[PDB]
Amino acid sequence: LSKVTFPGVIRLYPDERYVFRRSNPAIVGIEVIEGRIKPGVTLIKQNGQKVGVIRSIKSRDEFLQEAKKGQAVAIAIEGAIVGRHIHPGETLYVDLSRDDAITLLKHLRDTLEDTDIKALKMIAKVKAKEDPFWRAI
Amino acid sequence: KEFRYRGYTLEQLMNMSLEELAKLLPARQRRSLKRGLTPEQKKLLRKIRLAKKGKYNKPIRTHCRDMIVLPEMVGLTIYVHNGKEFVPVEIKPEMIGHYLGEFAPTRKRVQHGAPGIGATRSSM
Amino acid sequence: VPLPEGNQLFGVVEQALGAGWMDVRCEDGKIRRCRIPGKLRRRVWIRVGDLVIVQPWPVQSDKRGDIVYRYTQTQVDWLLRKGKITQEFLTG
RNA sequence: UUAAUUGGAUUCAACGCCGGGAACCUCACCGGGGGCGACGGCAGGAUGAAGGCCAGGCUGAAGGUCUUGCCGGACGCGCCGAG
RNA sequence: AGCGGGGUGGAGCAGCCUGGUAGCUCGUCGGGCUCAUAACCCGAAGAUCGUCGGUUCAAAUCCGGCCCCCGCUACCA
Ligand code: MET
Ligand SMILES: [Mg+2]
Ligand SMILES: [Mg+2]
Ligand SMILES: [Mg+2]
Ligand SMILES: [Mg+2]
Repeated sequence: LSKVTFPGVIRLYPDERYVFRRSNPAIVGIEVIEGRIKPGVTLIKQNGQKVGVIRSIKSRDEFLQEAKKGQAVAIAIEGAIVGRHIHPGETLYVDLSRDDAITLLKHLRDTLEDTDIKALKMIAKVKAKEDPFWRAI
Repeated sequence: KEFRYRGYTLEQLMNMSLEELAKLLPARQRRSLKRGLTPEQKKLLRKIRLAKKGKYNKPIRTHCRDMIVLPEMVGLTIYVHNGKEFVPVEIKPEMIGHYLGEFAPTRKRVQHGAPGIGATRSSM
Repeated sequence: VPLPEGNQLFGVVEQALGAGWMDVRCEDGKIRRCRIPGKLRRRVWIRVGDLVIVQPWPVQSDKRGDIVYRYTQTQVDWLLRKGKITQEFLTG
């Protein structure tokens, strides 16, 4: 279980307020659409640009560990810049490993629920662009 | 806007001796008719006349590609061998004086592909 | 023309590694370091980007395999028209 | 490319070369239709083997085969070897 | 977010400032040389200049509005 990475899809607020720092690090609020956010997980767009790795997450001044469904949290990420790299109101996807997807669909099929399966399915549909493996899911 | 062949309607062509008709055709047809018809053409012509009379309610199939179209053959449909199968030909008035084989192509049209290895000097 | 029978499956050659070793991408989304039997090695020339039949080794059947047959242009065209295999597997 | 576009020859020492100027034949290729087994033996066979035909269908056209019954007298691929 | 810089064949650069032919090297296709390949020689294709407008006898060159790319700084949930 510790080896695989949970799927996750989020969308940036179209609100200017949530942006608290632009670069080094990029600090911006987020609401979770599906899946679970964890520290040290790479995020990619539809075209797959490496926006970096989530450096830290905080719902308040306190330090957090993870965020579940229906929770808002400010992410401080590295390698992402508003504008050229990321735009407000744009939807972000968690990069997935095909071995991890196979493990989730076959080995760890007991610990999978509605939001997780929806997120993983739509992530596979989105990633079905280059490798036919995601096309066949 | 009727049909005429040398100033004659179709019916005037119908009531003509084979010799009188031969004076209207081009030289190749005239020489072919003057030298007589081959036995195979005789059998085909017999079948055609039978079909016109009201008998022989069967399709006409023939290997004779060198038969000349004649006015009394107008209106019938003939199946001419092209090498591997018989194709239907519907005889129209403006076909008088042509060989049957002209209406049954023996080669397929060519659609080229990509040149293969050895098509140019550099590919060898 | 012959089809895989058993654990065999198709594959696309990706890169030759030398000394009769190829790197074949199979239909199950795996990359395998495949070994060419010498019987057909001497008479059949294989080049990157071909449809072939690969049987995985009995032990560690995830990264090793043997190539048994090569599909010519007419055979792969017939397979594509029939629909047993798609175009994106061949094109990648 | 095609039903087939028959094959050989690839530096000098293959490419108006195979005496290769192919309408048929040539011809080896493609579509279709017919014919053929010395010599041994098995079935069978003068109570007639094998073989041939006026007419008419089938057919591109054909006693090739079928329909319709006439002609001929001693060998026999329906079976096995062999040629 | 503010400031500064730049968009030209498939690729990387001239041609500005001084308006009036769109060049340079590599790359692709074809023919040469060699028993054959690479190297070398010849010929040809390929951008009408990031878009839109203004100016001018005439604009890739001067000017302005947009689209994209790059750099610097402010920016602590
Ligand atoms: C931090 O200032 C915080 N209020 C930003 C949004 S948390 C989802
Ligand atoms: Mg030839
Ligand atoms: Mg000639
Ligand atoms: Mg001939
Ligand atoms: Mg060379």
